[PDB]
Amino acid sequence: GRMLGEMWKAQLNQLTRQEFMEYRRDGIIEVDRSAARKARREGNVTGGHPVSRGTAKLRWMVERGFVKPHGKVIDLGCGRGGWSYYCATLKLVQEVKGYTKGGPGHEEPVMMQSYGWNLVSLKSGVDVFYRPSEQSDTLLCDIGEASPVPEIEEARTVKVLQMVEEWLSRGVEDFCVKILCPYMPKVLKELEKMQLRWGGGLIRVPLSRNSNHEMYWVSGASGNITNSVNTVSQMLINRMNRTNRNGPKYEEDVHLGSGTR
Ligand SMILES: Nc1ncnc2c1ncn2[C@@H]1O[C@H](C[C@@H](N)CC[C@H](N)C(=O)O)[C@@H](O)[C@H]1O
Repeated sequence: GRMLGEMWKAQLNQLTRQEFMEYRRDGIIEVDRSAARKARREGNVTGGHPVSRGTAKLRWMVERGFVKPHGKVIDLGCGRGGWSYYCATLKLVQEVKGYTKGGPGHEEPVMMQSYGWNLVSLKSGVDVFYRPSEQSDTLLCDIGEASPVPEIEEARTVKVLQMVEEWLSRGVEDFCVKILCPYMPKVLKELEKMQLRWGGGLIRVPLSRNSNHEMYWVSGASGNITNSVNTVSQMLINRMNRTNRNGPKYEEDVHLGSGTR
């Protein structure tokens, strides 16, 4: 017996390229990044433009109380820094440490002057899978690289969970962890065990593209994991089979301001 998500992935992989591109943003929420893309090219670091689409995804979860960043924030796989710079704007946050691998094929941290930027320290050249754990109040992780092979996505997601387990054991109050492939058996088995110990629940952020099944394990949710994943799989399959496409629903990107804290 297979999860519905396995059927979604199989159907996704059978789409033609043009079908895939018509499907991937159909009916999703998307922030208009035109001004932000221009800002990064012009070296505009004070205009409040997020360095990535990640900022809007985390803002969506924070504003709904799914995670409450505060104290010392650690951002595993910080990339350009979208999540890290966002957290630094938040009143209860006091320090942000971001780590990311960088190098060929991987995003480097971007130095910004969004509000609270002086609270942020981003370090490239760090493979978090071999970094000793550190104490934190808020633990964030947005790692996981897509593959057409569900077993590869499954293994990559399990490795993330096994790393997060070590960091959560230092004593973490709030967390938000990307689950790249929530429908495969090894991920479900691992996640149910970690939810039993650490709590939380899985949520789907509507800014995620239909072309991926990513969900976020967040301390501020509580649902049954199997049911949560199936709900997303049915929604994504329903969208795949409704062939009068409309593209995304457009909204405004986050404004991160400027200035030190
Ligand atoms: N083993 C690793 N160690 C550190 N960083 C990694 C590793 N594997 C992947 N990454 C990085 O993790 C990042 C994941 C991104 N989705 C993070 C985006 C970030 N949340 C933002 O808002 O911009 C990518 O930039 C990867 O290069």
